[PDB]
Amino acid sequence: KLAYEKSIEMAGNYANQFDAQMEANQAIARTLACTMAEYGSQDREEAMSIIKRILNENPQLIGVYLGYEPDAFDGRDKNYINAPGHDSTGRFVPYCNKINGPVIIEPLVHYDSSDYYQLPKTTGKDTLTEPYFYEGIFMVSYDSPIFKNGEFAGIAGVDVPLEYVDDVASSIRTFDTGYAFMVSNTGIFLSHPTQKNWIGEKSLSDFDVEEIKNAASDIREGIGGHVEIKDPITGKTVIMFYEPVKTGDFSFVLVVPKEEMLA
Repeated sequence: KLAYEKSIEMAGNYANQFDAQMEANQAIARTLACTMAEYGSQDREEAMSIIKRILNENPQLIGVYLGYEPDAFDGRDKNYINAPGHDSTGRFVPYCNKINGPVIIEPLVHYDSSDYYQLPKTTGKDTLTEPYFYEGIFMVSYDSPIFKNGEFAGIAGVDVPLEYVDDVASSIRTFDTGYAFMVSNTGIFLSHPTQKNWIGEKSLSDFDVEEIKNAASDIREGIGGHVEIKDPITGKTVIMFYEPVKTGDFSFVLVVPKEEMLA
């Protein structure tokens, strides 16, 4: 059936549309990490200038940062203890951001425990966190390991607000009243056209509906597909088509009332 196939192709089309800017943001952190891996100039002020320029030239970013292991940037952490942009370790951990409006540089917090630093350190791979809120801002973080001498020295990262995802996805309309939304890898809503309190707060895995649990399981694995869900209350049936977003195995979901696709 052609209506189903068109729906599958449309869900994939949108998934790749969303993936494109994600691949760009991933490349910005990765290119910064490769560059820092070679930076023997070991100049903290200049490196702070570099991540500030990257933030200013990329309005889709809200933070750009570097985070280093002890003495791994310049062997001189002891000369920067509680300096501007630094915490009591002296580690080079500048977080150049506009989370609160103006551009400021302050030290990263929780780098010893949080996924944005710990996952690239443990996996040695470019990482995309699940979405989260930070000081009021819904976002994900792309982080790439800096390898110097063959060894993990730190990370380069960018933080990406996700309000735009709701702005774009919650405007899609298909057939008569079909709609769309995006989810993260663990099935957390990045958008919803009417339930704004679910954004960043509820997962597909939270629904007591066998089919939705199954879609969520496919999404976690980066698998595309569709499920049919009959509502015992309205009798009405919808098909949820979900297609993977290559970067992070997020997923784009189109929800189509079945009668409308048969109409």
